[PDB]
Amino acid sequence: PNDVDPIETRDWLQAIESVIREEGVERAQYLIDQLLAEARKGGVNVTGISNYINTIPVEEQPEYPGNLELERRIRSAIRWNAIMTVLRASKKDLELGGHMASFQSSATIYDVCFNHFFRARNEQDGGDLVYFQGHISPGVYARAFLEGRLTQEQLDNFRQEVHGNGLSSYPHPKLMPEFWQFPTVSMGLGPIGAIYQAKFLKYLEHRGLKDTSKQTVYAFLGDGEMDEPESKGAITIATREKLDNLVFVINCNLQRLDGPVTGNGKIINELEGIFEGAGWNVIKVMWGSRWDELLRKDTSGKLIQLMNETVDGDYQTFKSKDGAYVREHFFGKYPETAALVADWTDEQIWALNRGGHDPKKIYAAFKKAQETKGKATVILAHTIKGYGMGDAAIAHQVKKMNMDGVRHIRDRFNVPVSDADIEKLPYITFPEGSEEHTYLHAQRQKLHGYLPSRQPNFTEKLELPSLQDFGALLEEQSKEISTTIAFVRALNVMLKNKSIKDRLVPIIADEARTFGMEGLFRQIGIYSPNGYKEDEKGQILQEGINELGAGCSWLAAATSYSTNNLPMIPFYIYYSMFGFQRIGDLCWAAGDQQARGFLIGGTSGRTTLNGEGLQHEDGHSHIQSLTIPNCISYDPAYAYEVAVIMHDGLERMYGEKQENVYYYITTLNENYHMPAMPEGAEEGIRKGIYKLETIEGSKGKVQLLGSGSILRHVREAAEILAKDYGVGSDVYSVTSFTELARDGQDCERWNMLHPLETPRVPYIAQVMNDAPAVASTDYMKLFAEQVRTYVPADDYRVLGTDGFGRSDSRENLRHHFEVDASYVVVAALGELAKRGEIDKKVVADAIAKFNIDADKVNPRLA
Amino acid sequence: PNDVDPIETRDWLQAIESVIREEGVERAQYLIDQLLAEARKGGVNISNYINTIPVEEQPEYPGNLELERRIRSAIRWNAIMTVLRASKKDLELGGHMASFQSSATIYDVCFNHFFRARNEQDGGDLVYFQGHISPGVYARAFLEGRLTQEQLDNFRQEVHGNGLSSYPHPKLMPEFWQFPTVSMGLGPIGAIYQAKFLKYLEHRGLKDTSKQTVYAFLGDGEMDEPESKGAITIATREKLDNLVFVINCNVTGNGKIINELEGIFEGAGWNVIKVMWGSRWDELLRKDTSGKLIQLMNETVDGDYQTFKSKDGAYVREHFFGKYPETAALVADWTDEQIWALNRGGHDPKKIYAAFKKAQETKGKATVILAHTIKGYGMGDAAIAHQVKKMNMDGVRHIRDRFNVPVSDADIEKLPYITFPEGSEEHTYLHAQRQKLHGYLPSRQPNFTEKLELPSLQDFGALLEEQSKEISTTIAFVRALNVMLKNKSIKDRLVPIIADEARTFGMEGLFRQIGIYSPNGQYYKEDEKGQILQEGINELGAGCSWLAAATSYSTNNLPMIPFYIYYSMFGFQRIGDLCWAAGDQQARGFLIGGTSGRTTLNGEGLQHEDGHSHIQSLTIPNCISYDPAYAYEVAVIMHDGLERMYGEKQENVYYYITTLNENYHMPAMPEGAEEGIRKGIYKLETIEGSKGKVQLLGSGSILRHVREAAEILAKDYGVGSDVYSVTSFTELARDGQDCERWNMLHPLETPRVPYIAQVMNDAPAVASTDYMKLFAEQVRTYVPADDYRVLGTDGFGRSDSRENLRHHFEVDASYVVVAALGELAKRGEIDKKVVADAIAKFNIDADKVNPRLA
Amino acid sequence: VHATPLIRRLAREFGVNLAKVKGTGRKGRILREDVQAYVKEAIKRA
Repeated sequence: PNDVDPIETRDWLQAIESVIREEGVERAQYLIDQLLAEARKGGVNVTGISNYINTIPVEEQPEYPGNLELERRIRSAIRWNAIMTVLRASKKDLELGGHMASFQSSATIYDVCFNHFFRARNEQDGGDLVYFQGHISPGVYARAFLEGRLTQEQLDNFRQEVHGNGLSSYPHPKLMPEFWQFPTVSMGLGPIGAIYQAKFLKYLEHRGLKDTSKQTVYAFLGDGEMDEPESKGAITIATREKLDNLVFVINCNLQRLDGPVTGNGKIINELEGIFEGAGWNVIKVMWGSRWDELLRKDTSGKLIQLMNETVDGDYQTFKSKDGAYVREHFFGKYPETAALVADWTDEQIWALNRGGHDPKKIYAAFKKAQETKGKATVILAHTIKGYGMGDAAIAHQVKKMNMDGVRHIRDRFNVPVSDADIEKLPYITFPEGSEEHTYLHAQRQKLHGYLPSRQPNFTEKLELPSLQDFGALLEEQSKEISTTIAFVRALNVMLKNKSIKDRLVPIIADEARTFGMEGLFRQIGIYSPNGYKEDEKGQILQEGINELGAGCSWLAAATSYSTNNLPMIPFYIYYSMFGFQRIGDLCWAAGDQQARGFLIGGTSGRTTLNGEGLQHEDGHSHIQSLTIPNCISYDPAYAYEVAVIMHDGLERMYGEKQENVYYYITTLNENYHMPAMPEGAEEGIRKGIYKLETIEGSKGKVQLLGSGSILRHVREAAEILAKDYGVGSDVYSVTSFTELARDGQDCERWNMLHPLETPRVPYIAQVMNDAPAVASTDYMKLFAEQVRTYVPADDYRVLGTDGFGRSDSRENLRHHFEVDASYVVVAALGELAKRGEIDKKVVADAIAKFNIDADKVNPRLA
Repeated sequence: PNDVDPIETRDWLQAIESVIREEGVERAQYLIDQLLAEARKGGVNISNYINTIPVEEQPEYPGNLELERRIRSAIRWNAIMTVLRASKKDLELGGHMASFQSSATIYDVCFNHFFRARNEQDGGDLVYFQGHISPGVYARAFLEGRLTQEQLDNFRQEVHGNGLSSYPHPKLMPEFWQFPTVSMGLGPIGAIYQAKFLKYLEHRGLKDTSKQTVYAFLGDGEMDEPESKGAITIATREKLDNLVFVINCNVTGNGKIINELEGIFEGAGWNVIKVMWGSRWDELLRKDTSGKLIQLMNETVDGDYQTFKSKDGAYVREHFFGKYPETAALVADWTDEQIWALNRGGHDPKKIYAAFKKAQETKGKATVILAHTIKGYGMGDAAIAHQVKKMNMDGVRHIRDRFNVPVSDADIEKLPYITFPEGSEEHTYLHAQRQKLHGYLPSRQPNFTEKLELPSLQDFGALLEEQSKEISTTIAFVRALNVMLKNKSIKDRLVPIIADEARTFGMEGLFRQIGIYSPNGQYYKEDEKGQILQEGINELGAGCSWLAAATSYSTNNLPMIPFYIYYSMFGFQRIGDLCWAAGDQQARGFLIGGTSGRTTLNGEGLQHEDGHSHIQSLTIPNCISYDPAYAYEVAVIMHDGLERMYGEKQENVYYYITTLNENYHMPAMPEGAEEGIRKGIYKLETIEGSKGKVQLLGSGSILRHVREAAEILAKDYGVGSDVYSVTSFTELARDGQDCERWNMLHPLETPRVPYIAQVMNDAPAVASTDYMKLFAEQVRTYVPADDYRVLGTDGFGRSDSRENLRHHFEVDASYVVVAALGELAKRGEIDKKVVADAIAKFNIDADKVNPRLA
Repeated sequence: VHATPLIRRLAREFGVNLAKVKGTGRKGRILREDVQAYVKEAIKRA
């Protein structure tokens, strides 16, 4: 059934509409409240889905300010050059790729925006921040080419960028650092990124750092992309934070890449339902003007009813057929709707357009979004998949020398290309002095220039804190502290520097007590403009149990140097396990977006977060973080190491070097003795390794390597080897095994490519010697094993925390994962026994002495 | 002065009355919702802050409320005792108390009257317990006699085998826990696709799962995770009336989180049940004719409700009921203690029961229960239970008093556990309720009982032979599926899962053959009997369908073999935490990383070119990763995986196979290569050469380029070689790590030799893959050669031809040749000029920026 | 056409087209008396 009686519904809905034509809105509200009060003999509820028609009626539609015929001519050239770019790439037969159908359905939506809404980077701000659909990139390139920002040479090298004279497949700032700004091709990451970008712009205004009030964040999405949990999972935040600077544009062509989104249902109703329930302003751009009279003149309301009941499947079927089909299967459903088009021709019925193809309907939506205050607006634009392409959407028949598809597109959009020149696949340009060239540039000049464009560096000079400004952290600690305590103290040092104090963006994902951040809460405050020192001037961003949301706030802050020419230094602290494992794709996009900030993997190490177990004990985030080329990962053991690493990071990224790199520092929740910094250790700390101590021993020599919480255990093992076994050692603090492996890989790559020159020696091979070595970390064996090739010793035994975590004491976990002092000693003696320096019985005896179960299951399999 | 126009309003009010005669209430609601949507466009404008189910429609509580409070008070006490005893150890063990205190009554009503344990017909109800309430589950299991005092005393001390996990971890407690939920947001989305999978099993006619219910227990704070609400429209689309979300609302400052949740869930098409107030409010609510109490309840916000939970009865009378004369009159006759006793819905078993019963009855949509509770209920001012270490005990004293616990003042310092003896009213009742509900919950079956007659390796036959035409390892994968779709025993157990793009993986063939699962009523099959799961642009949703299928062998004693194919880049990188939870849940299935390799998905660029998923996959202890180069390798790996997981071995492991979109010559399987393929490496060929000898290693799409370099080295330089196909660098590194661990711990014994060191020799070696250098470098320690040069695709991907990306990422035949000659020149076997001439000859820019930095 | 949902329901029961009757209500609203006057005049057409 699903309707019961739709004629009674028409009477009720026609009664409140007529009440609004009787000095309503105020009278309408009084009647609705008295109606709902009388629902005492019944029930009450929130879904509320409106009719399958335009939100903005013609009566309330603004006058279109542009020259529609000139705009149509410019748009056809953009359409043509976009198709030409992709077809020319296809002709190469190199499996390059590229989309055409996607931009064809949304071309008019982007066009209205470029001609009348998108603000480019200007003097006051970085303009509008547009999250373009990745797949419509040939459409952006085609417009940029007409604007004279891209050459024909670049279009001809679309998706051929290795040799530097080409264009990226999708928005990738790392590859095109002066053109693209926001990565969006990994679906779901654009909508959530845009939500926290809009929130960050409000933060900059409330904190009095930049007037961002004239900036709008546009997130252009497809209906299929909305299935990503990230796409709608954070939409209530826009309502909470009153983000009236955010606009979601959902292109509903009722399809994805393998058929429709919801055939048996109506994806536009699903989206309207959830977004309206989430407190957003929903604007549906359903039908074009060719439908306006039919709707106005229909007293029966049968057309609206027919429109409401027809599902996505039927609408897809309809646009795959002809006018004769629509007359029978759409309008033919009722005598009232059949009578409406009884005198219409099949061609006349087929001409009826979808809202997302009508500039007048599109403009009205973007204008009402611009006017809406207190909430974000979602624009649901109804378009046709592969619009004006004539079924073959198979237009790669050009390889078969078939231009019947190219001819149709030329005809459909009245493109000024002759039948003879069509095989050449030519680009169209508007010359200086033409109506189109003038108009194209005049509209963009009014809107402060060209979009997209990117500034790779910030203009101001920050007077950063010196290493000596961290002073106290470089000295021995009076009491036992952790590397997380060291991190918070380094923040306090930076919060004293006049130049960067108000630029620091500490971000926390709920649990602040765990990271001892509660001190900073009363000092700098928690940003809370809507709902203690929780106000709009608050500096800390508390994002709750939402790692992805916090990562998106971090990304907005870490790229503020480029987006708004306002360097912001973010510090996102969270449980290390829920970093790269949970928000990994965002960390890759952060690399692409050239993020410059700090990720702090708190409560790290498999054995250190001892009682939490399997889904919290992190012994592998460093294996995930090393996959990102511009991420610099450290695992410091001491407080002074934290200070040196944080200072260097700050200098590299926000100093004059302006290095497009971001930092990852794992910090701990365990307290132990924090010694003073050895004289001259600064270079070694930054590079990844330095000799801490040399312990004397007459019975043999070993090298012992450690990092994080496990270093003090390797150091303990060094004392045992010396006292009980007379084995001397070189003890090394490895601040970064990853940076040492990268340095090694670089030297060996160079040595391979320069056979006629003296080989370069990796930094680890410069610091270390030939003596048998043992390495132990709180991370899986591969973390320490990755430097093997570059370690100058014959034997290099690695101990690590491979296997699933479990709940126990730090002592029991360190014995289980075989990384404590007892296992470091047995590993060291074992090497010397192989070398014949000590008896095999000494190693045997040590296993028994240290209560080591030689036949327990491999911790990886446990 | 009143208002304007009285008649018009008389017409409007009487017309809604004449709607309740034309079968209103449901018809009246449909008219009000469509009038409200049309009002929005004009510029006008959630239910009342009261219980959804009025007393009038509330069922009679079937349980013995006094006996139940006695049993619940012992569960509460033993939960607090477990955590406090662990805290006394001062080993930073951890554990929560406040979380279970606020939700204890919600779980109690369920355990006494709703949760079905594993039974004759099905696996029972599938409960996603909040991770933090685990001491509450253990405390009940102890009273049930399923856990010993020794186990409780070893809470969060499980290394030595006589203890309990911090949270629900099936890998650690494989006969107790079933679904991991600690990692917030993964429980609600996991539960949505679990409920969907149970419907799939019924429609496919494999198991009657109709009497099963998926319960996802969540906190209001956890709802902030994008994964928690990001897939809630799927429950409406798929009509999941077998799914119940229980949100404990004890987050939004000025606003009301209960209204935010109701708004979005109602807009998403869910049935929302609010459990706001307890039975004591009913006298006041029913006597109030003015509707001022409902108005007062509505205008009072979240912030003001936790202010009235930290005062006294005299305050409430004045700053709530004293707000209006009508509400002040309601409690005019009440004492301050009587006013203070007014309870929240989530603490009243009568209201809780009514919600779970109405959920059970609701059809066509999922139900969400919003339960209003008090954070740190009955704990007084400790919300600071650290005072036991200071020896205060006044907090423990308070909870003993609050819940009338039978523990003396003297015995309170001993922190004793409470038990109900055999024969007692409580012991009888506790067990009787569970026996009626088919036994104890949670419990897990680690293995399936049936014997599957799996396809032999010879059944894959044609894939083991040379291919007539050039094909890809993705084509090889789809052909292996077709071999399994011919086996009578497992054909209908296969669960092919696709995350939208089917054309890209050539799955459109299977669409006609086995169909696409679509449970609703609308060339190929797209009906309720459809076998393929199409999940759209939703990797996490597809991963959650994979997880439910991969654990069906345990949950329903119905082995289901899933094959989830997607763009390799959006696997471990995008759904990584789910792959960890899958490992924990003992998932047994196949993850197929399609369109893999940094240089092979050539035109897509930076966010698609995957040269590192194998570095992410190797972090999961029970995930077996392969990167096959040939079609026969795919067949041998897929057959072995099937045999290991769904054969009688029943290995709790899951597979990860990267497949390619590039076509090339696929040779026949060498005789006896089966062991080598499975283990990770095998010698393909030995090419003769009098001027020197090298070893060349390759995997995936780059192997054929390594093979091309072996021909160049032999023809142009007279350098012979041992060519090796490395099917798994990870399994070879793990094997090496295992042998060296053993050798370390057995110093009196002859050392064990890693399998790679058994297959390979001492000749200088070169390795090249489509993945970053660490993928091949990870076996360094175990490679028996002096020199082992590794080539890889380190650095961000970009758009170009496969030829140009293979030169850029320095992994093609020319870079393998230059790497090989360079080793021999160092050994003095060839002149240094030969290497320098090769660099020029092969157009290699020796001074171009490192691809990692490019 | 402006009328209450009561008058709109009354017009559908008696087969009265509210576009063919003039409203003398508050803001030109079609009242019960207006529909009565329209039915009375239509009966005279016999």
